Amino acid sequence: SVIKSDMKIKLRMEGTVNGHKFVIEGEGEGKPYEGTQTMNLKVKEGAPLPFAYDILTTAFNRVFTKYPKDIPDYFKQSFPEGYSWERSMTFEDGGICTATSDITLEGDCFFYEIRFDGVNFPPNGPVMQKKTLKWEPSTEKMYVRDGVLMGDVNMALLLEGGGHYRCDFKTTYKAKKGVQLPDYHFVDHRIEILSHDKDYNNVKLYEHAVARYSMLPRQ
Amino acid sequence: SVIKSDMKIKLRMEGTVNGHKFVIEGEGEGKPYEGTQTMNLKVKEGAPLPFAYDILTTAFNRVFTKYPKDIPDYFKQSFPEGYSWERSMTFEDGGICTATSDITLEGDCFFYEIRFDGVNFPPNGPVMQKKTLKWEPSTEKMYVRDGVLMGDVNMALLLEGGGHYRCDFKTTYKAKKGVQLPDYHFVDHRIEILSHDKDYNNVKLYEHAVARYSMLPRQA
Amino acid sequence: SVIKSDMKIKLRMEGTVNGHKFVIEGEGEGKPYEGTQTMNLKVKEGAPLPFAYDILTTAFNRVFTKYPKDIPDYFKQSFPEGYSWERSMTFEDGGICTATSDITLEGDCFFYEIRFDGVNFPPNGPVMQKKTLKWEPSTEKMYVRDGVLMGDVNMALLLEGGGHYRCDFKTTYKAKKGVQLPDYHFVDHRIEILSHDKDYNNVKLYEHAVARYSMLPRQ
Amino acid sequence: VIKSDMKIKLRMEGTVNGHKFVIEGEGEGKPYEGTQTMNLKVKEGAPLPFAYDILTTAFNRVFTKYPKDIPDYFKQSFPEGYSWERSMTFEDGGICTATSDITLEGDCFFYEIRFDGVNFPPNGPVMQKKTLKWEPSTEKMYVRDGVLMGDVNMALLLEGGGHYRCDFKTTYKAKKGVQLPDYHFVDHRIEILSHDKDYNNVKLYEHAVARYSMLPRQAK
Repeated sequence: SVIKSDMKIKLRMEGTVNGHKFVIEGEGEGKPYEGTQTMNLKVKEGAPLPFAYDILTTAFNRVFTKYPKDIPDYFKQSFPEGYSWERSMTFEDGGICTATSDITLEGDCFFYEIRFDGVNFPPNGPVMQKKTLKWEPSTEKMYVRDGVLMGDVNMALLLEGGGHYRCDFKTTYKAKKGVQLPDYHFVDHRIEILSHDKDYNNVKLYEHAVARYSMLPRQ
Repeated sequence: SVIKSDMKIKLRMEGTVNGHKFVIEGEGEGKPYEGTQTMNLKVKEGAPLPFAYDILTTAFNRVFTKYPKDIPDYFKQSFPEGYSWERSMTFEDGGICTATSDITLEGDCFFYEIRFDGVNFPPNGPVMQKKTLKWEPSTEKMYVRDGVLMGDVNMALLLEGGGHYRCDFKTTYKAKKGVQLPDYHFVDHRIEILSHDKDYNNVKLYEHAVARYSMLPRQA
Repeated sequence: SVIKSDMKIKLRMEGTVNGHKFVIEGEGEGKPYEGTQTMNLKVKEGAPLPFAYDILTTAFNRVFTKYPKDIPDYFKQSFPEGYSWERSMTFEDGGICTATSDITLEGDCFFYEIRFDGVNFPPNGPVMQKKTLKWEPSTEKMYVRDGVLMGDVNMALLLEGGGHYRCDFKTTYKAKKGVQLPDYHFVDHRIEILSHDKDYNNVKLYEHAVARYSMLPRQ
Repeated sequence: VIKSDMKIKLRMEGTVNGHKFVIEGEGEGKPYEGTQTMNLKVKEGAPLPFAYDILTTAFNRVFTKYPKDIPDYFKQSFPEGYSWERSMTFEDGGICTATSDITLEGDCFFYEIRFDGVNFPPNGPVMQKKTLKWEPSTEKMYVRDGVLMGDVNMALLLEGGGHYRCDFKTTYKAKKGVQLPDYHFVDHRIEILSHDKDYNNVKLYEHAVARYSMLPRQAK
């Protein structure tokens, strides 16, 4: 397989949030079969970012998901040709983001080319006022729709003070070659900022993801 | 506790779907601490129902959820006084349902007083054409909001001929007395029609639900 | 026709908002061809209502719409058999209402059988805190879908101390007999409470509605 | 600085279902009559694989006839100008975001536009180019958090008949203090006047007029 136990990552994101332009570059590595990955991210343009960094972090690759043998792995099967994804993020206060990513593989290194755009965030809301602490862990529901893979996930940002701020993700994952399609299943996630400097010009980011069916038996 | 290991259930649902009125009564039982329950449901008015029975089934009580000791159990704590819930169901093709339930307890038996209303289902869609097979198992996200408990769940009906039909649930669960509130957590579900007669006048329904935190370890 | 220049109205609404049960009865009259109507409403059960009365008022009949001769009038054509409607009301803070009505005619009097249910209104929001002043006038977009008539309208409640609270309506209108279907068009509305008592146990309600095409010429 | 006749240039860069493109435009209009025309040319990404109509409302509320009794947020904002941000939520799950920065030099506006569309179904009307036009519309304008919001229920007329719905939410952001209007309406009619194969060249027109409801107030 072209997907090895250890792989490197490189990425570039260009984007806008409430009209503010930025560029972030990243480098990292992970373990595709263990479903883990870590990245170091640097703001190259647009510093200091005027919005909560957490809204970007899920845009920074389901290759890094532990898949059981009894669920076809849409993402690992897509290589060497790779895949792209498209996502909407609908926040409960009217903010909306779109993001797209093209994921290629060269040697032992994945390359992500990412575009991110966020509009209509209230100026005194938790995103523009940087009141978020983290995303909660989540469970994404994966299902085939019109020959490609969809994932929907109810996400929540934990806020300063302990409340939550909700966002609904819908992502379409699109292999560049025919791959064996999976039945309805779940991907559990936990994404975490491990460290950052004052204005998030430098961030270390981690994610762990594991695919499964329901653990509750039938009938 | 007032919540025993084995409990009975009765219910009455009155509702409408695309203007069609119906009444369903139920009797069943469950195991609150195992998170399991079974119900037998009878259509009393509105037969034969002209829509997919599956849309009703999640309206037919989070008391029946296995809660680990390290997550406060909002539902069991609420008794004897009990609790109510309110729910919206937003389907991907424009259909919307509202449902409400008042859950009371007398001796070993719960009563659910349920109202269900669905509007704007496309006439050739899978609900009005009875093309649903089941709900998939799910994971509901539970969190406190304005002093009460909210659950959001991405639901999916498996369709005849394959494919899924999506619905987003938002539920507010409202205890009738002060209880210890939980942190953010998950409830995994699997709801199943075990058996039915041809027009779904008689249905046997089962649900299993278990609460948890994420099993993925924290690295930060 | 059976629809005269002056008609009477009687109604009963049964409903729940945030679990609170109520019944309201109404009697009024209107001028179908002018598109105007007035009703007196009385809370019979559930007084004093603990939520903004404004959320109910649009559930208290498009027969009362002035239709120009060059737009088929879906509603007037449906009588004497009549029509039913179904509506969702999606508020910007998560509140959702469903409403249904069956509209019949006996002699000179319409009868409306209404069901109304509202869920998930935030306890400190403008509906549960009774901070609404009125609905703004509106323009509903009418179009055929699956052989019946659909209406979508962006609605807004003007609030105390300023600002607006948004709600999106989707209504399906279903004639009990076949009628000539209209092309895409608009219904302009203005709904107003003319008077009320302290707790809104008694309310006098008015609406004016007029159908049109766009007034802007093609090129 | 806003004259009876003004010119326009623009550049849009964007993506729809992952497909990148660039379009440039030049046109002119009459700010006080609320009319404008532009000629648009695809510079990158030809042939566009999606319905051109989804782009056309991104290609300036300066071109709106405002009556004297409604403050004109857009014309007041110059010379400094304004930006806007928009979401377009289609009924089949497609979502677009768009942003534009509008500047003025001499007699000529420049629009710098970004447009991104995601999650359009592959056999839907957008990816299958099944749209004929947008219907005329009425946008609801209201102040929110010191800037002007507009919400509009939009509909694409389809080949064969029927409509495909999209809801727009736009935030209009002046770069200086301006007199804020009360709640009001902007009526629109946007039309492609001509185009060549694959819409490499398009002539686009819009007419827009602001108003209050002319249904008279009855309440004291």
